[PDB]
Amino acid sequence: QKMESNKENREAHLAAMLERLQEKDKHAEEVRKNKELKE
Amino acid sequence: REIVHIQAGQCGNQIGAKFWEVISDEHGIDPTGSYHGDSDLQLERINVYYNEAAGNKYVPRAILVDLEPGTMDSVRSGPFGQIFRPDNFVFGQSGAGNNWAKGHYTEGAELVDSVLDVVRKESESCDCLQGFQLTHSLGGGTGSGMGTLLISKIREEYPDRIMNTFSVVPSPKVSDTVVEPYNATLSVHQLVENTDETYCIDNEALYDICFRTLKLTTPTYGDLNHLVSATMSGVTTCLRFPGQLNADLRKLAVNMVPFPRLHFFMPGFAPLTLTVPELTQQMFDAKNMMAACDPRHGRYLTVAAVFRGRMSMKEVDEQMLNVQNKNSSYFVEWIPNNVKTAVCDIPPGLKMSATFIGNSTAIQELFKRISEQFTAMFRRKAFLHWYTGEGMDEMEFTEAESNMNDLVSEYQQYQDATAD
Amino acid sequence: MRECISIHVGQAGVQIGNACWELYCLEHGIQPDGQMPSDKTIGGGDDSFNTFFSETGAGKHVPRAVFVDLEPTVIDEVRTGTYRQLFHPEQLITGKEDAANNYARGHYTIGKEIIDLVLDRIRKLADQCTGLQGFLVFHSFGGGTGSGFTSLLMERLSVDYGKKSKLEFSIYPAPQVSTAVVEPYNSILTTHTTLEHSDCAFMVDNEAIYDICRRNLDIERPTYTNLNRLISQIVSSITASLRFDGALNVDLTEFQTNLVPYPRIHFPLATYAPVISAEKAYHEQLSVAEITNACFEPANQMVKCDPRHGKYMACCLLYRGDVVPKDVNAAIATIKTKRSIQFVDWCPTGFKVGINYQPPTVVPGGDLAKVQRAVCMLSNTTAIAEAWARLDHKFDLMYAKRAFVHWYVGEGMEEGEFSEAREDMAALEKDYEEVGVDSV
Ligand SMILES: CNCCC(=O)N(C)[C@@H](C)C(=O)O[C@H]1CC(=O)N(C)c2cc(cc(OC)c2Cl)C/C(C)=C/C=C/[C@@H](OC)[C@@]2(O)C[C@H](OC(=O)N2)[C@@H](C)[C@@H]2O[C@@]12C
Ligand SMILES: Nc1nc2c(ncn2[C@@H]2O[C@H](COP(=O)(O)OP(=O)(O)OP(=O)(O)O)[C@@H](O)[C@H]2O)c(=O)[nH]1
Ligand SMILES: Nc1nc2c(ncn2[C@@H]2O[C@H](COP(=O)(O)OP(=O)(O)O)[C@@H](O)[C@H]2O)c(=O)[nH]1
Ligand SMILES: [Ca+2]
Ligand SMILES: [Mg+2]
Ligand SMILES: [Mg+2]
Repeated sequence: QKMESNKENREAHLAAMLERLQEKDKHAEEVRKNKELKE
Repeated sequence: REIVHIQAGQCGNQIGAKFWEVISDEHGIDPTGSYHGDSDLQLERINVYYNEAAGNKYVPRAILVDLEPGTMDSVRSGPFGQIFRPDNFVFGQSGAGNNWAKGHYTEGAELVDSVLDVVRKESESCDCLQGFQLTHSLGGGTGSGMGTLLISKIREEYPDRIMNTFSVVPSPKVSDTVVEPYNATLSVHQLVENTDETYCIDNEALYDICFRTLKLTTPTYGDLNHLVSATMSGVTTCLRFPGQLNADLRKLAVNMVPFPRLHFFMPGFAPLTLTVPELTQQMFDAKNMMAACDPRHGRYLTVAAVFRGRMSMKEVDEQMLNVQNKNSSYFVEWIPNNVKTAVCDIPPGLKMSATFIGNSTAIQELFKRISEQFTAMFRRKAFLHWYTGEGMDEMEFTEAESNMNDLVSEYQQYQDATAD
Repeated sequence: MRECISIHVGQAGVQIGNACWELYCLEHGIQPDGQMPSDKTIGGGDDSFNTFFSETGAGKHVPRAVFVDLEPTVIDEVRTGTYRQLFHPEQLITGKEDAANNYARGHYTIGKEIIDLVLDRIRKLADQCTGLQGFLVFHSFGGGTGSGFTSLLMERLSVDYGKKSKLEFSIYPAPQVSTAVVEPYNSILTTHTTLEHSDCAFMVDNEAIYDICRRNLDIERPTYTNLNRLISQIVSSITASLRFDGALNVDLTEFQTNLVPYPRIHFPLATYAPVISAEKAYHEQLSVAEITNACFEPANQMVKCDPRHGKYMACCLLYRGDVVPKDVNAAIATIKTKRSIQFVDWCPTGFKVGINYQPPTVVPGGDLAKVQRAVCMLSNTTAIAEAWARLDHKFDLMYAKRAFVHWYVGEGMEEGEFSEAREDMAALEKDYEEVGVDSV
């Protein structure tokens, strides 16, 4: 039970870190697109 | 084991090159990468920073990055310039013109993929990568904007590794480029979320040390970087030489970072160019800090002290206990035993030296000073069109300011906190 | 028959194991190559030293020992050092990345990757035993591997060996030689998870050993080498009853019957004498009465606490060298009339005595004088709970602000494990108060 609970929790900590980093790459696409449609 | 070093932009590459010159001399590595030293202690942990090549050559695990070729041509011509791996030079032609948005979103995004190709090549041949250290300034466009983009991309591919920065904070006393506070605030917003440990190297403090203490009427970048290279040698001693304490990046982070966002360290050095009592008093003196913060204006969460040279370990222990006992008000009572001491036998042209790493709530003085200069410009939207021109919205400046003001509040919260 | 397997975990466990095995080789006349000329039975036997040493057909005496660390640099010094030929390579187990002073990394993230291999190597030692008695586990409380990997291993050994005895030698943290701010977290987490899996634990306070080295051996600034030589003498006194024969010799298991009144109350206080420099020992012979008297001086204890302010539940004296029962009994009678020795009302007051005739040995280049007689006192005193109270207080200061807790949560741990571990320590502190109250 402890090693399963631990594996789950660690994987959820990392998945959320990657979700935050993927939203930055999403926001960066939006900024480079905003520059294009300004010109 | 292995650390991968990245140096980004003009400042990053200038302080980066001095770092490699200084630690190559300490490890007995010459400019052709040959070992000509006199001690086994020099080679025991050489693999932390150097790769071994054909013919017992040592090659820095170093990647050199800029959007402008000029500074990297001068590195290649610098004394240790031939020691770097030629394929580890990654440069564009455009430049960033001190514009964070060009470094982070437009010019830098074009170059970042070829930097990651080199990072991946260095990372893949590591027995067991500890993580990364980046040297950069926060006041320009490449080191600031592209530096923080690289951190975000490296973290996406190596999320379980430690990310460490040597981050040079801007001052009106050294550059008269007026958008530096914008670039520094936008950079701090990235560093708060995406680094584990940041050494705050304040150009304000380096200028004041060169002027007031070392009596240099007209400090150059050369004079500033002499202080930076001595500090950087000091704070990496425990990573590079056999030893007990903070001997790898994760162990340092676990000793120094009680809350994930409060990872901005005030480095110190003594003597500024000596008995153990004098080293100890000087390394804790406001005048010896590489961040323009008075430690008596806050409290220490955590401290690492590193003594270098042949000296009495008994005298070092007694003096380190003396400073804590006599200054007990400036160490939070709810982190017991929060000051750790290392002694390394190899000194840096000195018989003895002390390097100080502090996680002090007084670091809020550095962020408040940047925040004041940011607001003075941002309230009149001065020069914003250079940033909106690259696709950024005003709201991203508002968010960066709020997050840096939140960081200040958080240092203040732990400063006021009490055990009872 | 009656084999004991030693398991040395992490830097402290490994460096203390190096000092213990060096000393056992010198005590039994075993050379660094494993040869023992005095042993006439080649390739096996059931002599008392065979509890700790197996024998190859080539006459090599091999420690019944596994060394485990999650990084290689400490065990690499055993692999290339003076005693490199003593150990088969498969007894020396290393990973690539350590637990970074984090219990959660030692128990879960890094530890899970090597635990099946370690149990494999331990099984290989167990399979060569005709009557395995149990395990001796050496570790720090403070390190990530010493704390978290040891907890994992002790849990897995309870599963694979059921109720086989597990004894610990546990290094309790001191600020003079500590390497991590989070040692109190690691200490409480491992004490909580290990407590149901351990039969008997000897705590060694680095601060008590540090002070004994400074005060009694005149070492200005003790190193691990200084501390470990002294610790090895105390460990050797405790295991001497398993490794030597003699008429007056009393097996450690028989002392354990007296030392553990309730399963949780299993932390004996060790006190060792004499600890004396060669310069002070010269023409000063310490008698049975002097070394016995020195066992009731708090300054000679392995854990800092004051037994004069608690109650005894047991007192055992393990003598080695030139000691006869007459001199012991006169020493004890004198001490009873003079010292603050108060037993709980439910325990008999008799001191239990063992004598092993083989005198103490010292390691060349050591700080300790070679003496004709020595003693280790093992007492079960309520005063040992002071050591828990000190660690619990440091835990509470940091945990009230959740200082450093994100390093544990990042590795998959929950806050609930912290509060559960701390509650178990509160209940332990309370158990030590209760056993000291008089019967109604
Ligand atoms: C007037 N001695 C020249 C000063 C100089 O060369 N500097 C410091 C330049 C490079 C500079 O950074 O100008 C900044 C402003 C500044 O610090 N000062 C001293 C300045 C500089 C100028 C006029 C000024 O008004 C009197 C002032 Cl106050 C002169 C101007 C507009 C230079 C613009 C250069 C752009 O390159 C094509 C830039 O580098 C600017 C860049 O965007 C970019 O993408 N690239 C944006 C973000 C920079 O915000 C700015 C504007
Ligand atoms: N007596 C003694 N204490 C030691 C020794 N080595 C380390 N310690 C203590 O043990 C604690 C640190 O744990 P270590 O054993 O170094 O750590 P580890 O088990 O290797 O764990 P990680 O390095 O975090 O993977 C501190 O309290 C140290 O003072 C040693 O040789 N002797
Ligand atoms: N201490 C120090 N600061 C520098 C150096 N070079 C540039 N800076 C500072 O860096 C900031 C500008 O960033 P720079 O590295 O020049 O821009 P980039 O090349 O776009 O990253 C300013 O605050 C400068 O004062 C240097 O060699 N040493
Ligand atoms: Ca035999
Ligand atoms: Mg520049
Ligand atoms: Mg270790």
